Amino acid sequence: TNEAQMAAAAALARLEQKQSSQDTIRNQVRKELQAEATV
Amino acid sequence: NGPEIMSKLAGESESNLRKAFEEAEKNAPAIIFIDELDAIAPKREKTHGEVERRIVSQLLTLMDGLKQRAHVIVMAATNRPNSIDPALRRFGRFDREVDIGIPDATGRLEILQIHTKNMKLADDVDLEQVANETHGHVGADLAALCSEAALQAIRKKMDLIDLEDETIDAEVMNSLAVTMDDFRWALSQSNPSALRETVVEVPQVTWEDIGGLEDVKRELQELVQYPVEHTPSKGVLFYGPPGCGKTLLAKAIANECQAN
Ligand SMILES: Nc1ncnc2c1ncn2[C@@H]1O[C@H](COP(=O)(O)OP(=O)(O)O)[C@@H](O)[C@H]1O
Repeated sequence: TNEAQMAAAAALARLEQKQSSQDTIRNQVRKELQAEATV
Repeated sequence: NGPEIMSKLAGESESNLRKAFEEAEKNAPAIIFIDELDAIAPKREKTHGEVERRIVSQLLTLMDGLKQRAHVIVMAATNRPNSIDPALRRFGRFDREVDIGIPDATGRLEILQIHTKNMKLADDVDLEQVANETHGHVGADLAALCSEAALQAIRKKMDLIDLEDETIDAEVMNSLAVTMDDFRWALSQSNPSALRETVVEVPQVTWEDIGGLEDVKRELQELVQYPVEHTPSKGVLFYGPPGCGKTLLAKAIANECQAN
């Protein structure tokens, strides 16, 4: 039913958050940006 | 301490060792200090006696018991980390260690100033010069140095004062000063205990002591500055003709950085 469908959306969202290229590339650039900012 | 437990007979020895640990729990928070760790727990593979091997095992179990003996910390003193049974140094037990080393020229002066807190010094006494010359001396050597200088000063005056009673007059002690002749005499009798050991300290050689090499000095400053402002380099090789100051360059950069 619809109450289970809302539980389905929550279970799938947590699975995707646990599984998670874009954040690895952005984080690697962020680290290099801070080093170039202070050097 | 080792000798206190090892002097005991089988059974009494292990009993006294574990009893002290039980007392620490009862009086927690508490610190258990085990002196001469290499004497209480020598390497098992280096002994033949059953008593020594059992004592090592008993200490190992007592260290593990610290999971229940809340707020009890056990400290131990040894001469070398490699003079004790390696089991003690495994995760847990004694998994933290600190190298005390030998006091440097500044520390030796501070130690002398501590020992002379109760001592009246004459105007000719220069403890900084003494601290610079007393290479190879540790705090217990400087304690003996001050004691010997004190006794020499006492003898010189008491032979003439002739105060023979149960108590000493505060006035004649308060006027007694220890001079440079009394420290010099004591220095000639003192014998350093750490003369053969390596002493590590901040050097006193600075850039003004090195002639020329203006570009080398700047390059060395960049080496130590870049790892802080920003793989940074952690070393440099000096090569070229002999007698140009290779050692002085290494000391001068340590000096300015306040590094050992
Ligand atoms: N650039 C320099 N400026 C002044 N004195 C120097 C210089 N290079 C060498 N010396 C003299 O040579 C001696 C030996 O220097 P040192 O660096 O101890 O030799 P090494 O590095 O080969 O052990 C020093 O006592 C110093 O007086």
